[PDB]
Amino acid sequence: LNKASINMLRIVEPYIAWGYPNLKSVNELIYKRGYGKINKKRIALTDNTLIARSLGKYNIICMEDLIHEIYTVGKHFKEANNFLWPFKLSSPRGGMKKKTTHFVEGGDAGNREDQINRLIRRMN
Amino acid sequence: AKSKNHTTHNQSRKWHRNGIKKPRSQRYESLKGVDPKFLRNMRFAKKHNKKGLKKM
Amino acid sequence: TNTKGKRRGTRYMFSRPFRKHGVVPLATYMRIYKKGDIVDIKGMGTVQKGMPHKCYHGKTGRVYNVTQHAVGIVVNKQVKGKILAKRINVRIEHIKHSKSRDSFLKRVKENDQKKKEAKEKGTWVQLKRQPAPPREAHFVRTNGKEPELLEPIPYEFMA
Amino acid sequence: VNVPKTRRTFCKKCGKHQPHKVTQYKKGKDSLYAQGKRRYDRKQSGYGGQTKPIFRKKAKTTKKIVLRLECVEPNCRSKRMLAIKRCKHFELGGDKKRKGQVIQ
Amino acid sequence: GRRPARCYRYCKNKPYPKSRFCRGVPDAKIRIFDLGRKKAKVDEFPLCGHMVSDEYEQLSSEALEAARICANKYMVKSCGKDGFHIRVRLHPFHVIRINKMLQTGMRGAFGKPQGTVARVHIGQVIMSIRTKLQNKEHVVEALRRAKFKFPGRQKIHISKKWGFTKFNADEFEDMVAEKRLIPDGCGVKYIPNRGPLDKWRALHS
RNA sequence: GUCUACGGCCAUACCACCCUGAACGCGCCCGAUCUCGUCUGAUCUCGGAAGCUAAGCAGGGUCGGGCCUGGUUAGUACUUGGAUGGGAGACCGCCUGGGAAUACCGGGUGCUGUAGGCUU
RNA sequence: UGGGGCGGUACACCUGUCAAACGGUAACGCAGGUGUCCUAAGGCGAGCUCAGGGAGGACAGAAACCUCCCGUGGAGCAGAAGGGCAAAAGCUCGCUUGAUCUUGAUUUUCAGUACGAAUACAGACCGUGAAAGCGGGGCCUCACGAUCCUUCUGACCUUUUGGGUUUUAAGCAGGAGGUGUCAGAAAAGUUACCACAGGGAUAACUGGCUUGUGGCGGCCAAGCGUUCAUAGCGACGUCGCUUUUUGAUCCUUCGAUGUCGGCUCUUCCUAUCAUUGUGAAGCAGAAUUCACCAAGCGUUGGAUUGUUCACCCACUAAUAGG
RNA sequence: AACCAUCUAGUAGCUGGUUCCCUCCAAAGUUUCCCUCAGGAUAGCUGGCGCUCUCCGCAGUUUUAUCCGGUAAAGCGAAUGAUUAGAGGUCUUGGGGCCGAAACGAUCUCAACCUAUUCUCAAACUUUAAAUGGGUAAGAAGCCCGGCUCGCUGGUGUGGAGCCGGGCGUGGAAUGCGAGUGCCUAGUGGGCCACUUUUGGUAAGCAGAACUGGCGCUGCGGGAUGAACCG
Ligand SMILES: */N=C(\N)N(C)CC[C@H](N)CC(=O)N[C@H]1C=C[C@H](n2ccc(N)nc2=O)O[C@@H]1C(=O)O
Ligand SMILES: [Mg+2]
Ligand SMILES: [Mg+2]
Ligand SMILES: [Mg+2]
Ligand SMILES: [Mg+2]
Ligand SMILES: [Mg+2]
Ligand SMILES: [Mg+2]
Ligand SMILES: [Mg+2]
Ligand SMILES: [Mg+2]
Ligand SMILES: [Mg+2]
Ligand SMILES: [Mg+2]
Ligand SMILES: [Mg+2]
Ligand SMILES: [Mg+2]
Ligand SMILES: [Mg+2]
Ligand SMILES: [Mg+2]
Ligand SMILES: [Mg+2]
Ligand SMILES: [Mg+2]
Ligand SMILES: [Mg+2]
Ligand SMILES: [Mg+2]
Ligand SMILES: [Mg+2]
Ligand SMILES: [Mg+2]
Ligand SMILES: [Mg+2]
Ligand SMILES: [Mg+2]
Ligand SMILES: [Mg+2]
Ligand SMILES: [Mg+2]
Ligand SMILES: [Mg+2]
Ligand SMILES: [Mg+2]
Ligand SMILES: [Mg+2]
Ligand SMILES: [Mg+2]
Ligand SMILES: [Mg+2]
Ligand SMILES: [Mg+2]
Ligand SMILES: [Mg+2]
Ligand SMILES: [Mg+2]
Ligand SMILES: [Zn+2]
Repeated sequence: LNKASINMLRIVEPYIAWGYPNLKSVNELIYKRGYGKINKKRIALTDNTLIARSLGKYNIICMEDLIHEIYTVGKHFKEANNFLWPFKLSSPRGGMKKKTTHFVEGGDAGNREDQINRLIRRMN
Repeated sequence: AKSKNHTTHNQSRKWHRNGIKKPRSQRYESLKGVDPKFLRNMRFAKKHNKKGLKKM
Repeated sequence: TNTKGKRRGTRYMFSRPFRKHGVVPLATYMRIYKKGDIVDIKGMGTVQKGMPHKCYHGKTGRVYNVTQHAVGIVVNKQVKGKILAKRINVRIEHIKHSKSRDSFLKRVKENDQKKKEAKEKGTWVQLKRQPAPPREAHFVRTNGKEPELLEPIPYEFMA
Repeated sequence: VNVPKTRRTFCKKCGKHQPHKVTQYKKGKDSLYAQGKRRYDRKQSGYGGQTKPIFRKKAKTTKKIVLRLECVEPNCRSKRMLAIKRCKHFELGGDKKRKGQVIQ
Repeated sequence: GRRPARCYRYCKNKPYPKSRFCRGVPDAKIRIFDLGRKKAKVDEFPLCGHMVSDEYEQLSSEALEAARICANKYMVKSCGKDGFHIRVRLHPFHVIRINKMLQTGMRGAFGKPQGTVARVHIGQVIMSIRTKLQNKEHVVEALRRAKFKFPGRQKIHISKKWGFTKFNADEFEDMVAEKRLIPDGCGVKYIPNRGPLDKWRALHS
């Protein structure tokens, strides 16, 4: 986050749903559906070797260090995230209230700070 | 046979497919359209650098 | 169809402001323009000789040529999809030094200063600009009295 | 309009400004033994009728007047043409207009 | 003679007032815009009554005339020849055009002037009636009968202002006693402290 | 303190009216022989320095006008983007963001560059 | 080309608006202008400052001439309007003619090709002003034109054919004669005796959406009705419906939907002319008016006109409308 | 304006038709000129063939600085232009009277003018004046030193530009991504619909524009049904 990013998310408010995710949600997402961009190829994060080859220069040798940088938005975020392929999440179990409108007017779009976790648990 | 006269409807979309390219930027432009008196003099300078070469 | 006259739609653009008619202050003339200096354009009605065409109004460029009383100047005009760098002969009165570049040049000079110092010391000074961050945590001392309760006023029809 | 007969101007050969006697220009008599006239007359001769076009939509009224500028010094006597803007009325050296006068 | 009012109701076009360009206009109907006892001091008629529009529409000059007349008639019968001052507040400048069909057809169809009409925003006052507060309900009944000439919907609101002023009635008498405000016929002059002081001396002397 | 010559920004410096200005300057002031120009030595040009600050100029004054700057007006009017929101239509309300203008009430009235004076 | 024709020129040009705060944008949309004028109304320099108003002075007067004071431009600068200007771009004097010769570069329209128009420089000869400078036409934004042919000017210029001379012609460079349907054929009518390719990109009947016009119907109640607004009516205003009139539109069909009236024949709508039942009347009875339920059953014979429509005679319970 | 054959397969910017599979990519109805408006060229859109570099550059984006803008609104006690209402003035002048011959004596008046106020307006009026937007910059093509040349310009081994030679790397906002470039090239130039702004017209499934997206080229679920609606 920063002014530069948040103004773009304002400009597309109606199409997205964002918020502040919790630690468990970060674990579930990375561990279960982690796939790195290695040599332009979507390859599965199954061993640490696959990380050491690429990110050894930032002392990033494992899933855990990765987590640490993400939660503590450390120095090497750009590289840690650009390494990660966009997360292919499924359709939401249970359903959605109403795609079109904002949360405050009883919808799903826009900033719903914490309730994103509930939504992740319903989509994963 | 009356017919529509002018519009600009799908034009933007045509232009942006291949891109609104910037002009090819380049250091060292030509010196075309530069005050001849000045240009004469610069030409004579480049002509006579040879004479004061040894000191350098 | 409209006409393709040179001064079409310039009823207000060139008109001089309120109580600022008359003579042109002499700084305009007596100030100097080097090559490669970034210069922004502003038409002026008093001098009809050497007015730029209204399209180039507002546009800012760099000076490729100099004469007694004028400067040729490079600008990027957009036409139907391609841009064209093209050069215009403007008499000085319609011109200002754009001050955008000066702050950057101040920052380079500041970094070379800030690098010479804090070099022998070994402290690593942040050179880069860093975007506006999320404000940190803090304490709000409610020293004493309590918050004033605001109530929505009831409606009343003035009209 | 009205313009004066003497005019001081340039000469290419002399290189200076010198006086010139001014007088308006006229069309010459068309030559019968030019090339174009021989060609026309040979094509137009014999049967076939009118071969080349005749222009019939005379729209505009006025000419550009031309000046024959004779140099005055006896060595030169070189003339040259000088074009001017369209004018309906025209005259040479007629009463250079006065200022601050009465109307009758 | 003239057309119905469905045709010229909604605020469709830009305003096209009389000017240099549009000349050859026939004159408007409503010329006497206020009536009653206009020659009257501020203190004797405190109570004001407004008729407020509530739709962005165009009212004709002819309705203005009919409504003024009917209000006059009722107040004459009720409160006598010298107990009020009506003031219509809507001067009609917008000009309306008409496209006549006499075989040319529809080509080059730009209209001649038919007549005038006044544009109205929400919350703009149409009519105002000043008299005493005693004759409040009779004023009401006049304006309620006048609603039927105009279209749409309009509310009948009694004003807080003392007469035709921008000053509330409760603090008014104190202000006039201490000579801030000074009657000046139908209007009233607000004295500030900014002028030269010898004027204040002339006032108190 | 304050001034002159030449200035930059060009009303916080303008306009109107009243009061006070030590010293040198600035001014007004007396003349037409020559240079110069006039209907007219009034203006312009030239030669003087007895008298005077009356005026000009400067500074100060005015519950002054104006101009400049603040608050209030107003989170109103207006508006970018959204919705199977309302409403017979006109038009209106909400979310997300941007955000003004008079009246009214306060405050201000030239800054300054070079060279050279007076108070020796 | 809101069918074509008749009518306009929106067929090349320019100002303001329409334009939605860069620029660019359309309609036979609006308000308007152009095919010229200038020996100076162009060029330098100096010196003057305008419109309007006030108070005075023989003839003198609302208005003739002189004078003081105010005077941010309220006048004027050939022309259309818009922008611009005060010891000036205005007005008055003095001297002049850069409205000359000549390479290329650039801008405007734009295909970013031309013409035109203009802007910055440069080299010559000049003009003026004490001098710094200013000036290569009209204060700015419009006032104009290709190939081919002819014509004039220009060099001790080139060729004119096996060589040499001399006339003539052809060359070369720069202006002019003109194309306004204005990027430029040289051009009058008719066909109901007609012909061919095609067109629903395009009309004349029907069908569709709209309803100005026409037809019908409501609200308020100033007045008529003696009186009494509302038995019966209802002005100045205002809200609706219908598609049997008329117009506006062109989506469908031009490898063909048989285009006006009458005759004959069925059914259907109701906004009820009469009949049945009932309310109200300025309803005594009679006769006559207004309104509700209601369209099951009826609504004529003839003279004149191609007529639908119109007008008239005769009976009738009634001679209603679609 | 007869009949037969030949020139004759006579021309057509106009109708009509045009023979196997799969795979890959995929449009336009707009600019300017034309006796051009049922048609062409010309730019535009498209494909194919490749080529030079890659494992510093670019972007339909924001942020931070910095300029530009004259619509909505608002304003008329500020300019211009219309416009209603009463107050105070004296003559700056005048019409009807009435005691006055008349008379700026007076007399009732009512008139225009001047001063403070007050109701209402503007596509071709505006001092003010937004939101959305259009530009330029955000470093090696840069900074800093030492020194030569000049027929240009100049009181001045002055100014300016141009010439050589060294020295500085935390590469100097956020985010994303492989770029550049050259040939040849067919078809199209009859368009239309919806949210918003908007012009003529009483309006129209009418005529004419801007911005963006769709149909045409595209099937699917829903809206019973439907080219364009919602997903
Ligand atoms: N020679 C005579 N006498 N006549 C009447 C003309 C005969 C021509 N050839 C036939 C004809 O009928 N011409 C008409 C046809 C229609 C046309 N027209 C009709 C309707 C409308 N609205 N507009 C039209 O143009 O008019 C022609 C005409 O009368 O000249
Ligand atoms: Mg389930
Ligand atoms: Mg013959
Ligand atoms: Mg309209
Ligand atoms: Mg004297
Ligand atoms: Mg003095
Ligand atoms: Mg003040
Ligand atoms: Mg035609
Ligand atoms: Mg614009
Ligand atoms: Mg715009
Ligand atoms: Mg020269
Ligand atoms: Mg001029
Ligand atoms: Mg040719
Ligand atoms: Mg032609
Ligand atoms: Mg009707
Ligand atoms: Mg009555
Ligand atoms: Mg059709
Ligand atoms: Mg058929
Ligand atoms: Mg048939
Ligand atoms: Mg019925
Ligand atoms: Mg064949
Ligand atoms: Mg054949
Ligand atoms: Mg066919
Ligand atoms: Mg505008
Ligand atoms: Mg407005
Ligand atoms: Mg082709
Ligand atoms: Mg349409
Ligand atoms: Mg159509
Ligand atoms: Mg598509
Ligand atoms: Mg689709
Ligand atoms: Mg349905
Ligand atoms: Mg949708
Ligand atoms: Mg969708
Ligand atoms: Zn000579």
